[PDB]
Amino acid sequence: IPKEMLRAQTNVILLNVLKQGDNYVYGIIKQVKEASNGEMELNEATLYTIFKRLEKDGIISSYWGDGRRKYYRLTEIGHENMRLAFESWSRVDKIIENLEANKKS
Amino acid sequence: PKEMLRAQTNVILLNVLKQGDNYVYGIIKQVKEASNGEMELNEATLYTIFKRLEKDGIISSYWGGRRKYYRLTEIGHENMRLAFESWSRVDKIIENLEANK
Repeated sequence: IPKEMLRAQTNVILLNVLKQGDNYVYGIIKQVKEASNGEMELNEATLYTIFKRLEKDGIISSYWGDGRRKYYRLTEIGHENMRLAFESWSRVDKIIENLEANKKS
Repeated sequence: PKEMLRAQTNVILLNVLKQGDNYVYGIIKQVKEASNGEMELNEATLYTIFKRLEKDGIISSYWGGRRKYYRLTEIGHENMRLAFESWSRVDKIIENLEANK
């Protein structure tokens, strides 16, 4: 329901797609539609809006391939931030378990 | 990263209130203990978040010396369940993505 949370989910998925490898928008949508067994088919226009913010923040970069297609790549700024995230969100999952357990105590 | 820092802080607070109604200093203690001192929330940061959450019906407050108690509303429990599901769905989308690769 929280608008800000769907946008976060869509970023998390995308940054993983690019983590598995460099890709083009069409390839990205197919893979998300495939991996979500069809529930999630992102439209190209919202994607281009999202990748626009990411290059602006240096998380990914762009280039051309080979017909010929435009590919996106995860940079270190991205790889690192994606690592920083997993650790920070690991602490959160742990804080919660410590809460749940102290409730039993 | 602020957008992740405020989000993480919100998830924690709302989980404390799921454990039970509690007052601001009691919430900071629990968070400080559950993080073994890593995350020590300041009183003002809580009041800044609880005002946004109370405006949205996610929590409400009441009085019970005397302390101000915060409670997760039905909307909050509900939204928090809908959320944990929507966030669990992502985990599989990703595994299916990594798995398809």
